[PDB]
Amino acid sequence: YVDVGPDSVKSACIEVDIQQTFFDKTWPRPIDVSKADGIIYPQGRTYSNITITYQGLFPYQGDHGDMYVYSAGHATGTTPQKLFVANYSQDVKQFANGFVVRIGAAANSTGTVIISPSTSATIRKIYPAFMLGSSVGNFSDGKMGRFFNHTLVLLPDGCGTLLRAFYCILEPRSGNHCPAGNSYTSFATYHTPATDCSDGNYNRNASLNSFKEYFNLRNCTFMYTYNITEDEILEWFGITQTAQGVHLFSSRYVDLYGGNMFQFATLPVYDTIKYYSIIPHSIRSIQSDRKAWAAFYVYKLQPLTFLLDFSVDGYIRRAIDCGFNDLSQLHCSYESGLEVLF
Ligand SMILES: Nc1nc(=O)c2nc(CNc3ccc(C(=O)N[C@@H](CCC(=O)O)C(=O)O)cc3)cnc2[nH]1
Ligand SMILES: *[C@@H]1O[C@H](CO)[C@@H](O)[C@H](O)[C@H]1NC(C)=O
Ligand SMILES: *[C@@H]1O[C@H](CO)[C@@H](O)[C@H](O)[C@H]1NC(C)=O
Ligand SMILES: *[C@@H]1O[C@H](CO)[C@@H](O)[C@H](O)[C@H]1NC(C)=O
Ligand SMILES: *[C@@H]1O[C@H](CO)[C@@H](O)[C@H](O)[C@H]1NC(C)=O
Ligand SMILES: *[C@@H]1O[C@H](CO)[C@@H](O)[C@H](O)[C@H]1NC(C)=O
Ligand SMILES: *[C@@H]1O[C@H](CO)[C@@H](O)[C@H](O)[C@H]1NC(C)=O
Ligand SMILES: *[C@@H]1O[C@H](CO)[C@@H](O)[C@H](O)[C@H]1NC(C)=O
Ligand SMILES: *[C@@H]1O[C@H](CO)[C@@H](O)[C@H](O)[C@H]1NC(C)=O
Repeated sequence: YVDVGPDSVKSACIEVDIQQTFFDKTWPRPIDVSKADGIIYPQGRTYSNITITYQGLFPYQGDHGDMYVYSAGHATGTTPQKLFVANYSQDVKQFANGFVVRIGAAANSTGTVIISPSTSATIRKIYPAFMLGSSVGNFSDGKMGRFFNHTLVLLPDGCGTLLRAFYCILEPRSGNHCPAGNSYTSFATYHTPATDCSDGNYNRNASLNSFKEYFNLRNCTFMYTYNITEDEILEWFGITQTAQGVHLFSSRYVDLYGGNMFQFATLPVYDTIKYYSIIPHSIRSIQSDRKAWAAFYVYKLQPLTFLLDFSVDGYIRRAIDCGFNDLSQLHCSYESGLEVLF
């Protein structure tokens, strides 16, 4: 097992204010595969200057997915207070074939800082966090969302300049507001920009430290880190699992400006992932310097046959969900003539 640093010495957990109605929004970003939304590139091949049909894992055309948003926490002036989160931890979902994620799509536009609904700001990309595992249950106080045995956690850190991936047993700590203590509402992560995101030295452990206040990590088989540099370019992230382990996908390395998803990591996770949840994050900003953080959208993958159109340089710029309707199915027919198919 790997060392992930000592246990948190913090006596209690930061209090967490759950107010789902403040996170109920109508911000639709449905899958449009004609724009190659949510496309994992064929994993074992490359294609170029050609139109094919291909059996892969894809989201449904038009699927709205599940929207998630992170918010600045409570504050009075320069003093951050309670965290402010949605009810995501108690909403455990089926992993099935995995999923893909639209990240940062609203960045640069104007949005709300959520905690103060009428306060507006320029929207900034924020990365999502996930808890995934084999079996789930309830915390001591009866709340849902506890992952048992070894659990995969994907957690951004360093103010969005790294993604952490680790596989540990999560032992809920017993302090005040912790998942095995009094007055528990939800776990969450946080960072504090005034001390964690100073220009010179970002705190690359701030989010992990916050997580370790809610859970003690035990018998970690791995702790991986992947560097990210700062920009506001939207991205796609995907995850699947085969016998080879858990596969992480991103557009950042290979198709930063186009969105196609390519594998960048394979995690030694061989117990079947059956469940996942979204880990709420709350930013401990001062009241006067709150930001608007772009919602991300999660879409489940399904075994589907897609038409895939590859540009000359080899990237997918157009797709069709063959099974979406009869007209779409004709595009994927080698006899119809609506497309020139290989
Ligand atoms: N903090 C924060 N995060 C955000 O992501 C955010 N996003 C918005 C804006 N979100 C959206 C998203 C989609 C549409 C939109 O134009 N949707 C179409 C329908 C698209 C379809 O269903 O095909 C529409 O006409 O409403 C508008 C605003 C505003 N404040 C925010 N604030
Ligand atoms: C910070 O994170 C790294 C990478 O996971 C870990 O090795 C280290 O022990 C952590 N430091 C502390 C003080 O927890
Ligand atoms: C790509 O295919 C088109 C359509 O057949 C053709 O006109 C074009 O010359 C091809 N480009 C290259 C670089 O092969
Ligand atoms: C979270 O969602 C569950 C399921 O709908 C519900 O029973 C629970 O009361 C919710 N908690 C909060 C704080 O909204
Ligand atoms: C966990 O809590 C939910 C909500 O009350 C309940 O329906 C479910 O039966 C509980 N599971 C166990 C194993 O007690
Ligand atoms: C987690 O694993 C241990 C040992 O492998 C087992 O005793 C325990 O029952 C497991 N968790 C649950 C909720 O069963
Ligand atoms: C961690 O592993 C050791 C040896 O495999 C085992 O004795 C111990 O019980 C494990 N810890 C937990 C919390 O299961
Ligand atoms: C990742 O970032 C850290 C901190 O800036 C740096 O020390 C390390 O060399 C970087 N790794 C890569 C592969 O760029
Ligand atoms: C936001 O603006 C930057 C700089 O102009 C650009 O690189 C990025 O693609 C934009 N992001 C979105 C989601 O429009």
